[PDB]
Amino acid sequence: RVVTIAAAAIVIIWAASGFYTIKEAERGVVTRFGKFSHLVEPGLNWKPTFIDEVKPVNVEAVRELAASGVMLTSDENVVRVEMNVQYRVTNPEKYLYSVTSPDDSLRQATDSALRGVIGKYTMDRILTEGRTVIRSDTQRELEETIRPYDMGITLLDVNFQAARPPEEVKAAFDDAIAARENEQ
Amino acid sequence: MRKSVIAIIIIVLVVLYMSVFVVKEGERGITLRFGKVLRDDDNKPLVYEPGLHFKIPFIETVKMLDARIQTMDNQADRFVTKEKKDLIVDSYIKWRISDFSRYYLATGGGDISQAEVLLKRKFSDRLRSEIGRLDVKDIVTDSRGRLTLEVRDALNSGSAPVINPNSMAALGIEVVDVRIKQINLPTEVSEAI
Repeated sequence: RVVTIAAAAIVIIWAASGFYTIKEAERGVVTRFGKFSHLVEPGLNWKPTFIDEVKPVNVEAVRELAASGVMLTSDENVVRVEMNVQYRVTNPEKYLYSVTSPDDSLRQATDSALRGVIGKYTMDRILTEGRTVIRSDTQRELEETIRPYDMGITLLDVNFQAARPPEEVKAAFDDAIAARENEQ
Repeated sequence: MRKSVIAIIIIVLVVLYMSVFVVKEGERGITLRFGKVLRDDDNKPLVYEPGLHFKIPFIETVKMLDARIQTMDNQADRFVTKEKKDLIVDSYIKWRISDFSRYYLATGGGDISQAEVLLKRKFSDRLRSEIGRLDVKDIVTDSRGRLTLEVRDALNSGSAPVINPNSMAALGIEVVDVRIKQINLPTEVSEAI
């Protein structure tokens, strides 16, 4: 009779701990010992304890990514540009086992993409007129840069944020204007 | 039969008081579990209205997210223009929590500060683009909030049912209005005019 009591005690803990629910913004990833098993959807599910483990991946929460730097224009001029890239994730089978640090990897892609686009246009254009084309070009290039990687992050839109000139020229590079004022 | 009866009576009364929890008028509570949350109504997180509810004591935990319209003010900051005429702009934003469940997760810990921080970076950055294409006269004379309204449209609805992640709708936020307190020309710029 003592053996029966021991079996009951271990089985109750197995079922209790086994039950687990995943929040709405997260997507559990059930995985066999070596192999991945299946993606569980929200609600109350059961997983054999000590056999499989779940990894919650935030599929709804937005992830901010600020990309900035002192890029070089095409006329040997300097422009202080800062960018923010809001993106989301997809099925964790790609996001988790395709490339290391996908969130950080996107930041590196953003720098290369942002640098390339700004490099083609001039400082004056990028400040007022280029604002629209820079946003379009930077969005298209960034997507192409992470296509070979196969990561499960999907870019929906990349909205260029600011291209303010360096503080040194913010109140300079206006001698033509100062000459006009002196002329007037 | 007195100690057993009196013992059960006293514990039951305290248990009921702990289980009952009310939701204030300007607040909404989302009951949670140890490390999970309760899911009802066909796999849809449930938010509580301002009424009475019962939660198993010590098993369920409640997080109170305010539903009143929040006011976020931005301090004075310079916004360069098309003619390099920096414009010190003071502005405030009004927003309401739309998706209490999503907002709690993204802005982990249901703190107004984190949402305001995200909004500050987004709004400030968004505002720069509009002012960049406008001239100082159209920015100090603007009385119909064209640039402020456009920023709201972009923040509320981005570009490309799908909810763009760069829109405030992807999060549990809805910017009901955006206004600028003072557009007063700084002294540096005014000197030349």
